[PDB]
Amino acid sequence: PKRIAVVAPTYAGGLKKLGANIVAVNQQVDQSKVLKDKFKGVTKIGDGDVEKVAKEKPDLIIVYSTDKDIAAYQAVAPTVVVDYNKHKYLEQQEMLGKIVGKEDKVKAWKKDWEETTAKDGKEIKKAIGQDATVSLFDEFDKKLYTYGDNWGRGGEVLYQAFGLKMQPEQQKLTAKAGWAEVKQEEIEKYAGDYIVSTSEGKPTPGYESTNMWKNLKATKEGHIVKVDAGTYWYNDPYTLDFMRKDLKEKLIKAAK
Ligand SMILES: [Zn+2]
Ligand SMILES: [Zn+2]
Ligand SMILES: [Zn+2]
Ligand SMILES: [Zn+2]
Ligand SMILES: [Zn+2]
Ligand SMILES: [Zn+2]
Ligand SMILES: [Zn+2]
Ligand SMILES: [Zn+2]
Ligand SMILES: [Zn+2]
Ligand SMILES: [Zn+2]
Ligand SMILES: [Zn+2]
Ligand SMILES: [Zn+2]
Ligand SMILES: [Zn+2]
Ligand SMILES: [Zn+2]
Repeated sequence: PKRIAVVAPTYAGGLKKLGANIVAVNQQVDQSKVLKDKFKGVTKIGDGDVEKVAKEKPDLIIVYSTDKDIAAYQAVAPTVVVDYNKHKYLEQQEMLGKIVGKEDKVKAWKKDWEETTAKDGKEIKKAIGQDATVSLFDEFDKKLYTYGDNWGRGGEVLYQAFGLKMQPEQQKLTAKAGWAEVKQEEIEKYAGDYIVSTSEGKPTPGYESTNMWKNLKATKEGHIVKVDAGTYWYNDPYTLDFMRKDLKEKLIKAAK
């Protein structure tokens, strides 16, 4: 029952899934309608909350490689420092399987996940077309963002699992960093056949009100797929299975 403090929110759902003794978890899991329920009764910390982490007495601390309080956590407990960029969503769960020694439980999760989504992918393409493209549009702080195949927002399900085709210019732009800000008037340039927009529940965003948005072919064909932003930030086994179910139905229904 080794006590883990998960400061980096990327790896919270993957450890919970494997049954880790998470005694502390990043506050930001509360934004996910999948993960909030999984972590009720678990202490919420934010960045800088070293004593909040310390007080729950962790045997292990998990932080990002860009976390500034690493030396502070090193004084509290053994700190596993994780470079996000180093592993993709499946390899990332393999790593968490090592942390808790459930490496064989992950190999079975991976196999079933890959089987189901590949088979899902053949089905999705049957409705929308083999080379039908999907775009990612995400607003935060009134800025517009798009992503590669491994930066949340459904990308790892859409492009890796399902094998759907990524919008040609979105792929070029995000090939470098995995993410990129989009000029609200170059939005037509990155729009694809289908659009995943993280504006579910959100008041009609600035980019969903422009006349260029109303004139996109995806909008015209009713191919806008709206999803909750906070829920779609993640790429954990809990989130993955939800997005799998959610994206499949919303895309197929969009296909008339
Ligand atoms: Zn806090
Ligand atoms: Zn202990
Ligand atoms: Zn951190
Ligand atoms: Zn790693
Ligand atoms: Zn790196
Ligand atoms: Zn592997
Ligand atoms: Zn192992
Ligand atoms: Zn089926
Ligand atoms: Zn083709
Ligand atoms: Zn906003
Ligand atoms: Zn601001
Ligand atoms: Zn890819
Ligand atoms: Zn079309
Ligand atoms: Zn939703």
